[PDB]
Amino acid sequence: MKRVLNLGNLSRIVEGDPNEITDDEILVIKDKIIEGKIIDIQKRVDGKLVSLITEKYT
Amino acid sequence: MKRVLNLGNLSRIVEGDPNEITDDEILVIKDKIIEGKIIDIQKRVDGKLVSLITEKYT
Amino acid sequence: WTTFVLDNNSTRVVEKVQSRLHSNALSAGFQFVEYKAPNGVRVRLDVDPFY
Amino acid sequence: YNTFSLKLLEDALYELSASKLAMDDRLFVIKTGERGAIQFHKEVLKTVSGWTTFVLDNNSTRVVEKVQSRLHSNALSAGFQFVEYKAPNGVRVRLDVDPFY
Amino acid sequence: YNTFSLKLLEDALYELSASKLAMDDRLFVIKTGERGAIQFHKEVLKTVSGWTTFVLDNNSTRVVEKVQSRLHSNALSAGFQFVEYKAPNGVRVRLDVDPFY
Amino acid sequence: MVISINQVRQLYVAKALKANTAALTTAGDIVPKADTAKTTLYFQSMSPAGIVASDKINLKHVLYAKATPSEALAHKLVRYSVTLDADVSATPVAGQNYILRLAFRQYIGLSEEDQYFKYGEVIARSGMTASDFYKKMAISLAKNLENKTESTPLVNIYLISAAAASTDVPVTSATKESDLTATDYNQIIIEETEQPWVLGMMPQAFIPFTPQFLTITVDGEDRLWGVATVVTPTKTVPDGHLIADLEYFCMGARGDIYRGMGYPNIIKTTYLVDPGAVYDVLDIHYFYTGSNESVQKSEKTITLVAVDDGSHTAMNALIGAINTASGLTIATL
Repeated sequence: MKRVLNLGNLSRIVEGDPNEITDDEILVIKDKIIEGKIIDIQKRVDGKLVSLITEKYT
Repeated sequence: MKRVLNLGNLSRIVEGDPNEITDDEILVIKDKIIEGKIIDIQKRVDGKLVSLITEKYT
Repeated sequence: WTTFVLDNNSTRVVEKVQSRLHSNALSAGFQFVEYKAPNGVRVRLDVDPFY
Repeated sequence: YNTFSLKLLEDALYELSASKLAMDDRLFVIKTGERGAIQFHKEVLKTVSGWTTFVLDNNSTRVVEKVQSRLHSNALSAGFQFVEYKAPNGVRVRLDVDPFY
Repeated sequence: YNTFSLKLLEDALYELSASKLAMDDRLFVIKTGERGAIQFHKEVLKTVSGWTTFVLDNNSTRVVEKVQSRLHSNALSAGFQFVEYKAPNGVRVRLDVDPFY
Repeated sequence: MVISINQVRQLYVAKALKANTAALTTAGDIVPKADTAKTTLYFQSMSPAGIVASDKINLKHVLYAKATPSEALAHKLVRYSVTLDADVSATPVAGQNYILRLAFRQYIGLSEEDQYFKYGEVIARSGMTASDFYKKMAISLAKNLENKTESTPLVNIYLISAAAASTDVPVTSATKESDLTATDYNQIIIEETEQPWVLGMMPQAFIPFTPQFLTITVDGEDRLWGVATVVTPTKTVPDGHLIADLEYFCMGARGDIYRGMGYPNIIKTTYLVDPGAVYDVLDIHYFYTGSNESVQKSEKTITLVAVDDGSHTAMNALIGAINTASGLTIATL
């Protein structure tokens, strides 16, 4: 049960502007409707932000 | 833009078995079919291991 | 400054105190009163009550 | 050049050094102006920001420092500058900011 | 090989060591060029990236160190190279760069 | 152009053809002379200083006699066709810096260790196109390779429009994206350029190059964006400069070896090769063997160079002459 990643790459998990995060940072987005949920986790792929979580379908 | 959690609470973001995930640690389920993507972020509440990502439909 | 990690060991923003309620007594608090910018441009601050 | 990077001069310096210099003698003392010294700092930083296999503690970098003040008992500074780089195989980089530039 | 894997090399050297060498006498020097040293550095780097249990701090590694300059008081240098890998049961791996390569 | 000799080499410029020793009026007139009983061959040439003959050739001791055309000596210039890898990405990346590297192999010094690298950098942008990227890349190379301050010419760089597909669009250090008005640019050609030349001091040489690329992060992995490919050449350096040095060299066997040593006290040699021409060459290898013990061969060469009007008339006439006088057969080119 090892950490998913090291701390130098977990340290860069931040909260705030989608425009100001570099390629080295992971972006979190706290859901505003619910009080303790998450709505998306993003990191820059090619200058664009993309969700790390796989999209689900029926 | 600032860090989302103190590194103490980020060092407890782990990769393992859902049956061994207690509280004071968050779980990440990596995806197999896709390399970098993630499946779900999970956090135990009352013995059950619930997700922090809000379900999104069409 | 996500690159660097700020540790109390060098900042002492959570200091140890000689208290009476405990053997490991802590005191918190810090202030940024200064900033060093590239190429010598160092901004001290002065607080004057006239302001 | 029109857009400057550290990848760029790191490659240039090394290819020259591999072809022409020996490992011990690959030190390069660049001469430039303050406005390139800051460009250097920026790019060296942008390069170090990708070193996630390392955590840069302030106890060794001292980017933040403890200073005396009457406003507080733990009064803190902040600020750093990158003035060197060490590419592999002995390639070093050092600066000499000359006002003539 | 097409893509150098230190995982492949680590197994090969140990399996050979277990079958053929004592605990000592397991220093595996490697003669190669300068670019192989780069490949070695990269792969050693990528493996210590999976050591999520361990935390690489600059206070011991010194990838970013303090240098004296005249542009800033907290002037910083940067850079490092991975030259050796020490594997289970005394299976060392050292590099010997030869210009002949 | 110092060369290797099989114990001697000698050159005669066949400017004209006269058919008689009497008609040798002006320099460069040459006549092949062989008796009816075809046992010897030589050439009566008119020198700047009078008639002169060449060593006699025993038609029994001739090894090979062959004519080489002008195009055989025309160095085709190596030209690459660098494009970006449709595998990595058929288009540029939004925020990546593409740094193309041209490592030059034989720079000032002779050795392959005398290396020299020139770069072309282009930081891509969202919405950037491939044509627009080739545009900027070629312009960067121009500023670095086709500049005016460079000590020596290094390469020529061009652009090709898919509509044209054969026409190469020059891109010099003066060019600018306003002058390059197209949207279907496919590639960047990088061609080899002719180096300078001096008679007897700077032989006709070249400096070759290979294009190398640096690695970009395309998704999360360092990868190379370009594929360098060699396409058929279309430019050729003509023979005029080689023959001239050949004459500057091979005339020191028939004459003065102190070409210029002793500046006031020297003997100037007038030459008949104009480096602004294209000559077809003809070489005959032969030897002399002695008597009863001196059987060791003395292989020798007599070369004749004639200007090509485009169809090899001077040489073909010269060939017919030597073949009808010597019984030889030298395969008119």
